Amino acid sequence: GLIKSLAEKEKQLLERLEAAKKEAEERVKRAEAEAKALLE
Amino acid sequence: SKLEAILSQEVEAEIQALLQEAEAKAEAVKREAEEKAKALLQARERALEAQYRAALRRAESA
Amino acid sequence: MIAPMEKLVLAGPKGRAKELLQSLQQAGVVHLETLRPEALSAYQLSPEERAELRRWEAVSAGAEHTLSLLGLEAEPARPFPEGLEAAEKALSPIQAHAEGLTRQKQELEEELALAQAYLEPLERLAALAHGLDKSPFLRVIPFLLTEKELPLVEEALRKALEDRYLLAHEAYAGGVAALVVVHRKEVDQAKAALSRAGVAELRLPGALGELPLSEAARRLKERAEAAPRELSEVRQHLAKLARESASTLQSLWTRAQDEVARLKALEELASGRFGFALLGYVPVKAKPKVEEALARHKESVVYNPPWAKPFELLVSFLNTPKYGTFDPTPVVPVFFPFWFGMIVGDIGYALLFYLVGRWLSGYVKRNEPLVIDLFALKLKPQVIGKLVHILNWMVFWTVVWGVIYGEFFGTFLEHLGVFGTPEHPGLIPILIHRIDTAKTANLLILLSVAFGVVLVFFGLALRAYLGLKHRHMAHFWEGVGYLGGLVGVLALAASYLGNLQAGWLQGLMYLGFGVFLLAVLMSRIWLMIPEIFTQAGHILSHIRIYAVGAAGGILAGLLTDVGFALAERLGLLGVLLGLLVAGVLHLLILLLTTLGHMLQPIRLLWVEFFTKFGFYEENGRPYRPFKSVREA
Repeated sequence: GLIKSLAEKEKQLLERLEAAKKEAEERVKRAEAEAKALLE
Repeated sequence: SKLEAILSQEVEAEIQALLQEAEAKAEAVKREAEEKAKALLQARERALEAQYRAALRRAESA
Repeated sequence: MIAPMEKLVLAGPKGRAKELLQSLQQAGVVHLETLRPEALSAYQLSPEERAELRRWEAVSAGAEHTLSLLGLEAEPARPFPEGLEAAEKALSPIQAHAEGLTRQKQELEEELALAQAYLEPLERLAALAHGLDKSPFLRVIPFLLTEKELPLVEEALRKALEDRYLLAHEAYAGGVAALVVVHRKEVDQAKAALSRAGVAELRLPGALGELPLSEAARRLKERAEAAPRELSEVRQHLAKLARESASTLQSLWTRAQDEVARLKALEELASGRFGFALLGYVPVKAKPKVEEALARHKESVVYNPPWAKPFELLVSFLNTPKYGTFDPTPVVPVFFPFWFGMIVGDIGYALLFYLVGRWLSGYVKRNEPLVIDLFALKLKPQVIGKLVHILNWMVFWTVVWGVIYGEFFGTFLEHLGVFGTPEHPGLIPILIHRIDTAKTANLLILLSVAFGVVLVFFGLALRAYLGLKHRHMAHFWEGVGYLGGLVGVLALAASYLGNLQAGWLQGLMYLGFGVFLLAVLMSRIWLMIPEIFTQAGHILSHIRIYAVGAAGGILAGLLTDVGFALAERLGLLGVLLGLLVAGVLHLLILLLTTLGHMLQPIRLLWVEFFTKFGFYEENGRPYRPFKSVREA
């Protein structure tokens, strides 16, 4: 039994998706600052 | 083991899709601005000159 | 349709769970369990996957079903791929042809059946009727009545109608096709009158009947006539479809089927990982390597001879572990001497068993359902027949061996080997028996008696290994302790066992031997000690079964002796051919009954099998009965 797998690997994976999303939506928030800025 | 490997195999390509979507979402924000800023400022250049010359003209009419 | 790989299904015991698990895991095989409690909860198949499976079922079934109506089949093999779409498509046109034609054929038969039957009454009524349902001025009511009915029907009609009706009849056979004719307005009374009698207006039911009697009659000639011919065509097409397409039907069918199971296998493992068996999905790359070896414990779906053949099958039951003592496997070599030796016959017994053996191992078409024996053709279950083709050869060897046990046995009659009695006689060898007479007979009596005892000794040895090595202490204590009694048994036995040859090499030896017996039964306490009585009962039984196997055995040889040789009066010569009146007869009867004798070997064995002398069954208890284990 390698047990660990079913409760943990499946978490690791989730948190790899998670982190991607974070920096990502930020690149857009970065572009928002600029979006305001150019009109300003 | 290999079982959970398939669970791995699923996640990595998704990480990249979050990014591709994202990339487009920053760029577009950037590009929405690019045209908009340029297009108003033109109009405000325009407008300011006319709102000048026609006065000076009307002044010439004095 | 899952991610690429061919699904593999195995189930087996706990030991094979492990061996199997290792064999799938290392290569780059995927989604393996038992290897964690449910990370296949993270391999839960999609609804889409369930659907694909669902489609496969429609196709799979459709092939079977269609094959059925068509009247031909297909049988399960080893899985193979085609693509679902191809198979469905393949299944469809044929299913449509066969189905349409099958109905048509059925209809045709019916058309013929009714039309011929109806042909005569409609004709009789028509001949009488000279057209009257044509008319509304007169109305006619046909009805059939037997002449049993005729005075009564006539009275009811008479009572209502008077003479204001015409009752005419011309016979149909066993009765007369009859008409009551009435005027318009009289119709209501006319039907009611027949009904009261119990007869009623008769014509064919439904649309055809309504037609004039004359018209209906014409049609009946035509339908009856038309239908067999027409039937031939519909039947022909069907036959033809079955003939050509059968392989095809099967190939789609097999293909589909392999998917239906395969898909299911995936779903269950997905879902909740089962237990001691083993799942996985195995790639195309991986797939052979894992399968070739199998260690003999599981069940899969992918994607000299006398001693070996049944013995080979016991090997599979050796391999399973689920307990702490040796697995049950001795039985086939315990069986064999007696199996051959049941037949220990004489002239008509052992030495005639041959005719059967070459028939069965070979092919015999002599028989009303048996043709080629390789093909298991039977009025009894066919399926059951195919498997024991292997057996036909091992039985043929038995038939050969029993014949041999005719000349060793026949030592103590005629022949040479331990006795000197004529190597061969002149008239009928085994005219009468040395063994019928007491001294020879007696030796045979004592001979069976020992053999039951021997099977008991083997069992208690196993018993002590069982409770010892399974750590079933109550049982351990029992297997060693029970042996304590025995010396005293031998003591008592001797004064009757040789009578004069022994009895006094031991004596009141019993008094201390009986104490030795009970010592540790009592050490476990055991609030139910008397119960050892029944362990003693088996011994007498073992003896009895062998004894009977012998005595009924002996009896068999002796029927050839009172059936061909000597009996009548004090025993005379011409009895040879007086008995031949009987002689041909005794042979077949004898054959039937000796089959009864061989179930006694097994009856003996059954004593031993569930008596916990290295066994898992104990009136059930997880493991398949022994019943299933020994048969081939």
